[PDB]
Amino acid sequence: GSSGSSGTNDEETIQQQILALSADKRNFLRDPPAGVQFNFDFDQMYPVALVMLQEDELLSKMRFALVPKLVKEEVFWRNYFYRVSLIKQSAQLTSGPSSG
Repeated sequence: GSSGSSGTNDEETIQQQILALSADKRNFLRDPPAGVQFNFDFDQMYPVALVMLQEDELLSKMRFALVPKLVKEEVFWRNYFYRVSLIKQSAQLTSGPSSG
């Protein structure tokens, strides 16, 4: 039984990347600049993050010891996602041909 072809977009990895973040603390502290228009709504992505915790013990066990240890539960959920959205978006952004 061999396996070479996949087909489905690069979504199987998107999750693998979002995991590497949990194993990092510099990300929780690091925050995006102003120029970048990242309209993030905590209260909105507040609960949705709870589901990512249970699944990812590292993301929880850490956040707890890294918050407010590091940043406010809110901010933490802000910087964290920020990087995430970039990973997921890429999947598409990198459609193929580059123009402009």
